[PDB]
Amino acid sequence: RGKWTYNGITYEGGGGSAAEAYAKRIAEAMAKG
Repeated sequence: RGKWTYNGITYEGGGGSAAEAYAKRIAEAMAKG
């Protein structure tokens, strides 16, 4: 909710969670062939 500012770069995608840390990773596991 509202772009943030990390290093003078406006990020997108709602908001950045900390717990999602693992999620972002799982992002791969999710995918499969």
